[PDB]
Amino acid sequence: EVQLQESGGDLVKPGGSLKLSCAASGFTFSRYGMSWVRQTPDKRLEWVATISSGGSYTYYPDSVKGRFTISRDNAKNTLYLQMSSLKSEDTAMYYCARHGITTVGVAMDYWGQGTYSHVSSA
Amino acid sequence: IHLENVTEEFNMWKNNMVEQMHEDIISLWDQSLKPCVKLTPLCVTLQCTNYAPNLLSNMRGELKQCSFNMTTELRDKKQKVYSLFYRLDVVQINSN
Amino acid sequence: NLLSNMRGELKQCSFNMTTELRDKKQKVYSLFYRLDVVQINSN
Amino acid sequence: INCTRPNNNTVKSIRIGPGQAFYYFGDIIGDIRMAHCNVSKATWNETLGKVVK
Amino acid sequence: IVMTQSPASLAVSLGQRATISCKASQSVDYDGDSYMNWYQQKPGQPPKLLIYAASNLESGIPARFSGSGSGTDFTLNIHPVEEEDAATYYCQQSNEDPYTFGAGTKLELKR
Ligand SMILES: *[C@@H]1O[C@H](CO)[C@@H](O[C@@H]2O[C@H](CO)[C@@H](O[C@@H]3O[C@H](CO)[C@@H](O)[C@H](O)[C@@H]3O)[C@H](O)[C@H]2NC(C)=O)[C@H](O)[C@H]1NC(C)=O
Ligand SMILES: *[C@@H]1O[C@H](CO)[C@@H](O)[C@H](O)[C@H]1NC(C)=O
Ligand SMILES: *[C@@H]1O[C@H](CO)[C@@H](O)[C@H](O)[C@H]1NC(C)=O
Ligand SMILES: *[C@@H]1O[C@H](CO)[C@@H](O)[C@H](O)[C@H]1NC(C)=O
Ligand SMILES: *[C@@H]1O[C@H](CO)[C@@H](O)[C@H](O)[C@H]1NC(C)=O
Ligand SMILES: *[C@@H]1O[C@H](CO)[C@@H](O)[C@H](O)[C@H]1NC(C)=O
Repeated sequence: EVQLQESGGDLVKPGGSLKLSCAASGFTFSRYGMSWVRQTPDKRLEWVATISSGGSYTYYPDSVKGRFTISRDNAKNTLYLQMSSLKSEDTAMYYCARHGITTVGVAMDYWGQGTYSHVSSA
Repeated sequence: IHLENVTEEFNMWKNNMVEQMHEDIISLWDQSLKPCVKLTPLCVTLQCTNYAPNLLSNMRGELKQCSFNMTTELRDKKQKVYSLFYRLDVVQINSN
Repeated sequence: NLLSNMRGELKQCSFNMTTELRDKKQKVYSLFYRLDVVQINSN
Repeated sequence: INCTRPNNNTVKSIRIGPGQAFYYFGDIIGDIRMAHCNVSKATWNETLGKVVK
Repeated sequence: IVMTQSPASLAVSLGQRATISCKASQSVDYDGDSYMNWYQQKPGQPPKLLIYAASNLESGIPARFSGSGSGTDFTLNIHPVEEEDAATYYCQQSNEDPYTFGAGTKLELKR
């Protein structure tokens, strides 16, 4: 119900010393799961999922290997990630979303905010 | 009492007291189970699908977020419930 | 029944009966002698 | 042997009626790890080598 | 790895019917068929659910469309259309190890 405040100023040549943080909402922060979807021009845009409380994933897809580093904080009810050593063919990280229950496979039942930040050659 | 200067033949597998341990535990088990609560009316038809972070675990198996109708306190009232059951407790019949 | 020495009573009969599941009924077909059936006072 | 069950998975109870307090499974809170058992490795090697002799 | 399907960027003459399909990104799916749902977005909005749990209409949207599903190969359908219906519809189904979609629509009413 409450959207997710985001923050992105990703304008850095390829060294990925680039922190990006999520927010909280009015719903409970535990007992659910989150994911991350970026934005490319018209090519289906990202598949990076995350875990529940202490879940058994750190990278969801391939081709992000050694660069993903998702974390989660139950205390201040807000997670963040770090995308080190950034490659080209890469715009930015854009969206946050929630898994939810009473679905079957997985679904992104809410959408916080998309943030655009082109990274290369300022 | 220890015995002295005595031998004896011995044979297991024909002892009678193994069956007397077998028979009374059967009679003990049901007698402890009988006078408590019965339930006939539970096994009613039901539609069912899996739970969501079942796919997010080492246990990618079966949890079956599930629901049905059950008779209430009063005979002319029904109610809706929501519960969980493992795959080894449920089977389908051969639309949801 | 009308084609025998026993021209009496067989009563090829049918009703509704509950199944193993409580929300399903089923149709049957069976036989009962008139010494085991009696009517109430249409078929 | 040590054997555990991780998810402590709180319960609920309704009434069939009259006087049949039925208990049923509630809801998961937390992660999900399936049940398992640990066992000491080298001792299990040792007794299996012991029994085969 | 998948191989998704869509015919093209579509169009409609406001004639109540628009069926777009994605037959087989991969192999078949098991008894808990687990094919996830279709999302929508327009350039003035973030993405948004249409359908939930592979079969049935979402609590939150009105009751005016649905979709078919059978094993692997299926499609959508629609039922009388209007202004805010012409949008971009994406087709993600597969839920085992990766999450994927390659399909997509560009639908617009015909003048
Ligand atoms: C049976 O064997 C398993 C296999 O190692 C044992 O599991 C281990 O349990 C410990 C205790 O929870 C886990 O460590 C924990 O890691 C978290 C990470 O944040 C930390 O916060 C905790 O303070 C703790 O250090 C360990 O990861 C885990 N290893 C696994 C699952 O591979 C288990 O303890 C053994 N015994 C029983 C009775 O199950
Ligand atoms: C429960 O009963 C109601 C009564 O009409 C029915 O609409 C509903 O589909 C039933 N649900 C189940 C799971 O049997
Ligand atoms: C059995 O139940 C059905 C349900 O409507 C009814 O139509 C039929 O007449 C019943 N038959 C008998 C023998 O009661
Ligand atoms: C599991 O145990 C913890 C121990 O403090 C308890 O607080 C909690 O209510 C239990 N149930 C859950 C997480 O469903
Ligand atoms: C099982 O748990 C007991 C608890 O005190 C511990 O002493 C023992 O070492 C454990 N056995 C293992 C880990 O094999
Ligand atoms: C068990 O220990 C012996 C040494 O005593 C070693 O040769 C053997 O490979 C071990 N087997 C297993 C299954 O650990």
